[PDB]
Amino acid sequence: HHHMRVSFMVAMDENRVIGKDNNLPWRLPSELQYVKKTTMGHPLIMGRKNYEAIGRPLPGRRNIIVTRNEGYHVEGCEVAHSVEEVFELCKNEEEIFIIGGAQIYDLFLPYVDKLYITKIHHAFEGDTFFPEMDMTNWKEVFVEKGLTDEKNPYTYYYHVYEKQQ
Ligand SMILES: NC(=O)C1=CN([C@@H]2O[C@H](COP(=O)(O)OP(=O)(O)OC[C@H]3O[C@@H](n4cnc5c(N)ncnc54)[C@H](OP(=O)(O)O)[C@@H]3O)[C@@H](O)[C@H]2O)C=CC1
Ligand SMILES: COc1cc(Cc2cnc(N)nc2N)cc(OC)c1OC
Repeated sequence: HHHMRVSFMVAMDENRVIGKDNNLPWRLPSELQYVKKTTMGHPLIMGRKNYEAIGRPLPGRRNIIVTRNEGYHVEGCEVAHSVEEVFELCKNEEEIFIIGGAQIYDLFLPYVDKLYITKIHHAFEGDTFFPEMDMTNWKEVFVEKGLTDEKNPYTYYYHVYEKQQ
């Protein structure tokens, strides 16, 4: 029904870990820069827990926080309380990025068209995971080696998938 492209933006390890104790288990500033470059201009949709672990809105974008809390407000961020209310807020957007966490990924899982998954070649201790997906009708269209250096001490790859339907 909706008219915007729904895209997932995720970074996960070898066992699909995405978080430990409300934190990225890894420090990869270059990966975060890729996320900034890829999502520039477009709304960011994130769960309340994902937002609070991030701490502040991030400029040049509509930041949309998903919560059941009817009285939740954050300076310079928009609040939505359901998938449909996000779809409302984003009705004239060309593309929106679902940036986590796990519960918010589950929430939009039936709607995802495009998949930006950074795969990190390491097995981290973690408590939150990227959900399993039926990859039937999905095609990998892009893969590139991420920057490994002193500041970014792991091997990782940018993968993109498009749903064929
Ligand atoms: N590497 C990666 O790709 C990323 C990692 N992460 C990590 O994952 C963790 C966050 O994921 P997780 O803990 O699952 O939390 P979420 O980010 O999914 O936030 C959960 C919150 O979303 C709100 N919510 C959930 N379902 C609904 C619903 N159906 N309707 C309305 N609101 C809803 C609730 O907010 P409320 O309680 O206020 O009502 C809930 O507490 C963090 O540790 C973070 O570091 C997150 C994103 C990306
Ligand atoms: C917008 O940048 C951030 C993004 C994330 C989550 C995240 C990080 N990387 C990828 N590829 N996808 C995601 N959903 C987490 C962050 O910190 C906890 C960020 O800022 C510091």
